[PDB]
Amino acid sequence: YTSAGNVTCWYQTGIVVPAGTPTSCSIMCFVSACNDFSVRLLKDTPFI
Amino acid sequence: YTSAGNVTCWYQTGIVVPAGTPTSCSIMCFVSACNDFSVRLLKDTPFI
Amino acid sequence: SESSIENFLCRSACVYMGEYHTTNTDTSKLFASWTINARRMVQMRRKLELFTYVRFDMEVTFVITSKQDQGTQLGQDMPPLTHQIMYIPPGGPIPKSVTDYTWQTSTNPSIFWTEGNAPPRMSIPFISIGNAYSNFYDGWSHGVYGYNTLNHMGQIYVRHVNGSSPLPMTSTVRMYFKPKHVKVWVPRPPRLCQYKNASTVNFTPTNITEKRQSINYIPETV
Amino acid sequence: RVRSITLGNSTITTQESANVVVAYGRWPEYLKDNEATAEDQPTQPDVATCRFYTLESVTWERDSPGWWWKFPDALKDMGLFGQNMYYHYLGRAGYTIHVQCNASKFHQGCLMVVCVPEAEMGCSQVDGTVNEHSLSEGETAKKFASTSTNGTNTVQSIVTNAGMGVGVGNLTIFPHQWINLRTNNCATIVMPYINNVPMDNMFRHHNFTLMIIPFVPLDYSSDSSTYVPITVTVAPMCAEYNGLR
Amino acid sequence: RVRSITLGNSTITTQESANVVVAYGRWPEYLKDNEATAEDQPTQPDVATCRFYTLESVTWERDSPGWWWKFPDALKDMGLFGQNMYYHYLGRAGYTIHVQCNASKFHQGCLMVVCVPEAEMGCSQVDGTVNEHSLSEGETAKKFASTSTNGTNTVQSIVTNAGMGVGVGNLTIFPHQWINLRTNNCATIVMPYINNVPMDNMFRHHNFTLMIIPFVPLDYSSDSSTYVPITVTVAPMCAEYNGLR
Amino acid sequence: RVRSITLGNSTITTQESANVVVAYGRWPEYLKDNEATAEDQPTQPDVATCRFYTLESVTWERDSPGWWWKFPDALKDMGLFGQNMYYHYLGRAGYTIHVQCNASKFHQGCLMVVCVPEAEMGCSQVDGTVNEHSLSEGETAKKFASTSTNGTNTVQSIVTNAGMGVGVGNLTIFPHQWINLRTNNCATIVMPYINNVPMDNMFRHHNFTLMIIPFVPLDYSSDSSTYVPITVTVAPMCAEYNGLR
Repeated sequence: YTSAGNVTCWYQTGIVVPAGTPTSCSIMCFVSACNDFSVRLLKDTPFI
Repeated sequence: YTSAGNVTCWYQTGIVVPAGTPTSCSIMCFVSACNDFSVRLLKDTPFI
Repeated sequence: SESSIENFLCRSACVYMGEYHTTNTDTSKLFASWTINARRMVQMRRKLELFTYVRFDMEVTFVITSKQDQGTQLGQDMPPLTHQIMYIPPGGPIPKSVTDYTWQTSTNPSIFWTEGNAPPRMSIPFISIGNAYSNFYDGWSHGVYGYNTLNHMGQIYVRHVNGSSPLPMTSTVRMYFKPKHVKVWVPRPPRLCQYKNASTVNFTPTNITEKRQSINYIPETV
Repeated sequence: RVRSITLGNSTITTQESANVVVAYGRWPEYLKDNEATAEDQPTQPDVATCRFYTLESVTWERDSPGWWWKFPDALKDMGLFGQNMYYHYLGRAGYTIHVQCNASKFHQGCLMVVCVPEAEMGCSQVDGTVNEHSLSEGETAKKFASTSTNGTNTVQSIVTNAGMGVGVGNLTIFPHQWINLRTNNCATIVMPYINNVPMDNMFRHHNFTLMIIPFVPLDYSSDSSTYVPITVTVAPMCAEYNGLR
Repeated sequence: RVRSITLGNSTITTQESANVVVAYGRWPEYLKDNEATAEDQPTQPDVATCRFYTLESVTWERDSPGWWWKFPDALKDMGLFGQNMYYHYLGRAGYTIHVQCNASKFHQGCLMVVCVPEAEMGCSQVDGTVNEHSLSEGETAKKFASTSTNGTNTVQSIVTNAGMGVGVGNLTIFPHQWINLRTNNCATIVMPYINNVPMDNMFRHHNFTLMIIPFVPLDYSSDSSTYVPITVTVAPMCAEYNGLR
Repeated sequence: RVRSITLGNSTITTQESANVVVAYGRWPEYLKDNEATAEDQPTQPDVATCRFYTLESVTWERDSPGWWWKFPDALKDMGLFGQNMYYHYLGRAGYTIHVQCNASKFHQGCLMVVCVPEAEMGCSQVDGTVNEHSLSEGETAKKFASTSTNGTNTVQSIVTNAGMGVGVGNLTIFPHQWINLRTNNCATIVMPYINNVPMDNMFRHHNFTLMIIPFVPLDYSSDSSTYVPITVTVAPMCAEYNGLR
């Protein structure tokens, strides 16, 4: 109900550690725009 | 009661290890002279 | 091209609306006044806070409308009304009555206008002994936190230009403000919380964003 | 692959594989000569202002929200650079900031290190005003909190809003560096002098704020050390004051 | 030192320090023009056959004998390349296979990854015949066993004889790669099209077989993860079919 | 980044990133021709003296004071080089010594490896004399002690005085190498022939002494191996004897 692309991530193997290291961990995502970005029709923002 | 410079060392963070490594550890100091060293008035040593 | 600085900031807006009478028994209702800053217009404030330093000229247009008070007396035949719009630079005399001497000082620029004509308009340059204005100040006034005196931009005052013993009338002024020839320095993150008052950055803690169902949830595709 | 750097009578050691952020592309420099030629003559110390000053280390534990310092006046007791703050009526300077960690390959965590100009902060009471002590304590760091604070005259220091009313994930707009215990442990930021006037008084204005914020908390297991130390070292650059003669 | 590769609307990330085996020295290519000039005209899709297809990961535990896949028909449900298998009567293609592991420096183990042409397999009953389901299950892997198997119509899958009646230490005669958790975790094999005719039908013949076999089992200690994931990614190269007009 | 070295019918493997100490700047060489032209003609074996000889490994545990060997006669049972010690009345040679460790990244410790010319040792009794067995046992190492020793005819082997009456922190005046388990595990020392005469008899004189001394003891934790092995390999260089004809 979007008509947009999507991204997903899957466990291929699983995480393997030696003795004496933390068990769980984390991933972080960063987003940005590439040089070819364009905008039109200045309007008012819906946040204030 | 010296009139000499001094050197000191401080813990900025603390030591962090994984699971299964020794906890304590050691530092070693080495001393030497640089090329511009000069000496005068040979005398007798106070050790024997 | 529409994301340039000029096209993003150089746009007109109503920032103050005020009312004033020709006769009254309060004597502060006989004139209208406004201090120029860009912190009591919430939509312009937020667009201006994306930068730390700004430099611009100001353009101000005035829309003025009058009315006879519903008190009692009819059958009048009146000529059109005249108004005086005075700008005070930083470091100028401020009037306290409508009969004061400061409405005649030679260094306060002033506009005289009569109804029926095109709306009046004046243009103010960049007025600061500093090199830019600042939207954020991490300091003390000399003591108020966050307030520096280089941001003074002046004031506007409006009155009627009648003679003695005038007839009762009520006027409304709307001021439209527009910055021009704009330059900005040091971008900042956008304001995430609602504004609380006009002089501080005070806020109540806010959520980072809204929730969804789970970290895997993607809505069904049409 | 280790470099040894000496400024004055100070010496520190870094790795030659360092990465350096020059804040907006601009290196520090003197206001050249003739903004205010006639009766505004400056002077420069260049004696023991160009030297490494090292603060006390901070201790990164499992629940650490973060730390911040104000510049200057984090150096108002630091030898000569602090003496010059009292003798002179106006000044200016740029800085070089080194941040280092001491950790093992069995630890994990992630830090943001950011330098924020004009970091004006909000009060814990919406109709209140902030105190001077709650904004800084000099060479001792202030602490962020993990929940929203109370009490009079205190900065509202919940870490997700960074005391400024923005989203903390967006502070990457400022000069910043990431420290991921997995891949590096050091960060250098070179800051120039940024103001809307050429000089200023150094006691009632905070030019910029250094913040250090963990985004992934420290984790360790069985008998590793339970903390990690962080160390901050500052060298002032191209400092300049009003002439006294 | 990380490369990012995009084929079509797919993107994966590898390390630029990869090592690549080109099977017998031969890169894939089109049968040029004129083996069968007159009424044998081919066509090529080159649309969404050249794109990365990623299967499900497999789980390497302490007692894992191994895994195998058949090519093609491991891709008979994979988007367009699978559609072309039903629309066209004859085809051909080469492949690029990436195999990756996710493990730590506290794990240990060793894998062989080998691509075997014409891997004809034996039955668990000497006077029996193998079933079609026991040879492959498509994009799901079959499993080797650690002892000798029974039951009707099943491949005899004891891992020391690799289902072919040879010694498993001698499979290095085929295009192969070693994965030693100590030194690397990835393997790329580029396979050309190998047959005794130029084209063929893709449903009743298995061109080659991909096998993954642990020679030193996975070992870990106190509170590491108890498994390691393996991931396989395939990109078809220079695919070509019989013309339909 | 591994080199494979063959001397004669011997082969060992080292890392190409090795560091080599040439003792006083001098490589080994033959006494050229004409110190003693007329009736002093030498000969050289160059057969199976130039070859790697490997002793037994020693075991580094938590409380190990150290080890020492005497040269020559650590090689008096080593094949041909040892045969030549009995057949010839005078000789000379230089040496290449490799020392290696086998340890993990979860161990820690530090070793000094030093080659000392004329290492004359003291007796445990001040008015006593040292025995021949207490100075060496051939290819088996002698051991230092952690406290002061007793008994007749024994070397006084407290490790802080190194059996010579000096401070052990000052042995860096000799050709030496450090092995820090954190950064390397190997050491090569090339020793020339050093005497106050050109040749000498090889049975009643010890040219030099190899010592290995831990300055930071071995440490490990929960279920690592409780010892670390050290291995010593020696290749004689430019050996030369009196002619027999």
